[PDB]
Amino acid sequence: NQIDLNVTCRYAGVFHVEKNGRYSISRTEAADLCQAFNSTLPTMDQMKLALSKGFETCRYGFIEGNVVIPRIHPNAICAANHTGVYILVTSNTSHYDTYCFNASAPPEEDCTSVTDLPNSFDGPVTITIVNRDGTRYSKKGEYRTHQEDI
Ligand SMILES: CC(C)NC(=O)N(C)[C@@H]1CCS(=O)(=O)C1
Repeated sequence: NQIDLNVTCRYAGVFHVEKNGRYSISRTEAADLCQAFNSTLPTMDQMKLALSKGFETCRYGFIEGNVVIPRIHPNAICAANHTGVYILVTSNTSHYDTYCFNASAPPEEDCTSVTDLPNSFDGPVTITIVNRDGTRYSKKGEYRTHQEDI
């Protein structure tokens, strides 16, 4: 019973979380997952400020109200070569990665590693935070409050 959560640098408190190395998070699960990091789904304004500080990914993820990819450098295989906060318009499917926003993080680029999952609750799952540099933090718990996400 294990879940891997790959996380990034934070930019103005905004970071990306990928579950189990594939697009696998529902919108309800995303809100619960950010809550386990004492975080919330970013607003569009918070994501645009993060982009301006250097944030970009090549993966779709939830924010409040939309599914997006922040892009700085045009790349043909990331958001169809667009720059800015690219918004997903048409998709058949419901599961993506997520973005989270931690208001207590540093104001600009914070590329230190994540070493805690502070607000997870008691549960049976081994949850492992995987940083881009490979460093890991694991703890037994749960963060999903909706049965359909388990
Ligand atoms: C170039 C990017 C996609 N590579 C990347 O993120 N990785 C190789 C991951 C670092 C930690 S891991 O989760 O074990 C695999």
